[PDB]
Parts: sequence; structure tokens; C-alpha cells
Amino acid sequence: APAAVDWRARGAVTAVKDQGQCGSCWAFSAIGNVECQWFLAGHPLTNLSEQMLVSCDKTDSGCSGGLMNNAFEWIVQENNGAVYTEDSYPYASGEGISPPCTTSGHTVGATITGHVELPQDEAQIAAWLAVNGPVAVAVDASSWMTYTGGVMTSCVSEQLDHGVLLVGYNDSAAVPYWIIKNSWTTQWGEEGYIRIAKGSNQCLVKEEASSAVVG
Repeated sequence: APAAVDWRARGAVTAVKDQGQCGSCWAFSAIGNVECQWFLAGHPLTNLSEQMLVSCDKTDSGCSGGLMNNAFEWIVQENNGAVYTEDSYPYASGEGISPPCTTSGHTVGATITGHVELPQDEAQIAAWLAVNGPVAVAVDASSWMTYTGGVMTSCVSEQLDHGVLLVGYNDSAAVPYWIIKNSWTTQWGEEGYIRIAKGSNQCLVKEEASSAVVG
């Protein structure tokens, strides 16, 4: 809160997952944000279900893409605020297809009441994150298949195409950076994470930032 915040070092972030061949990054961003906000609201960190969104959220398009803001509003407006545990609705879309939605046989792991859309300003996003926790963001991920580690100091920043989770920042480093959880397994990047320079809208990170509200 200023200087540096890393919510992974606060017990607030679950393990890196794998979206597989499904274009479900929107769902991993939205659920990763809910997992962290649920913990920060005073509940034990629980793994929650991306499959629930890929299969049941009909305001988004399953393995053909979606938006974290639509995903948050589908949970509130159509699923009575419920987010199921990952254990009770496991990921089933690794091959690139979303099975039909099942409405029963699952357990509620978290509930949310709404969502807030954050200012398109990195200093303001950092100020909110420092106090309220991890933020879902959309980025241009064109450069990211060649990311091998370290702080990426220049990033292609043309078109938003990927949704991820901002878990921290460090303004004390040589080049200030953001720390981001991705969904392409631990074999990619720094054990599934990436750091990009902060303060110059690298990869269009300030453009579409939002968070679920629980309470």
C-alpha cells in the first residue's frame, strides 16, 4: 500500500490453472477474482468453478470467448449470486468444447452481490488493489507466447484479446511492475505468472479493469 503489494504472499491467491484448448480465459479471470475477493471478505480460500461460467453463462460464448463484466452479472442476475466449488463442478472443457450446463449436483462455494468497473488509470487501479485485493483485467496478449521470464519492458498494445488477474505491483523495483496470474499452466512464464512494466499502459492493462463485490 503504496510501495509494493503481492497478494500471493498474503495467502489470497489459488494455484495456477489450465484453460486448455478452450477460449475460456474470460472465465478464469472472473473466477480468479471471485476466489480472492471471497478470501478477503473473511472466508477460507476456496477453489471455485470456471466450468460453471463456460457451460451455463449464456450471455457469454463458452469456448469462443466472453467478457468478465458479463460473467459477473450473469452470476448475480441468473444464478442467484452463486459460484460453485471447482471440486463440485470440475473443469471439463480442456479439449475445446463446453459440455451442457447442469444446474444441480454442485455445492455453492462463494456468493457475490455485484461488480465495480475501475478507472482507466494505473495509479488508481493500484490504489484500489492495494486495499481491496486482486483485479480482473483485459490485456493484449499478442507478445505473451514468447514470454520466458523477467519484467517485460515493452509489450504489443493494439487489441484486447485476453483476460487475466492482477495480483500485485512493486513500485520499488528498478522498473515498477505489475504481477499477473495467467491460465496457461505453471510451465509458462514465471511459474504461470508474468510481470510487465507499470505506468505506461503496457499491453493495454488499464483499459478494462473490474472486480466482483461480495457482501
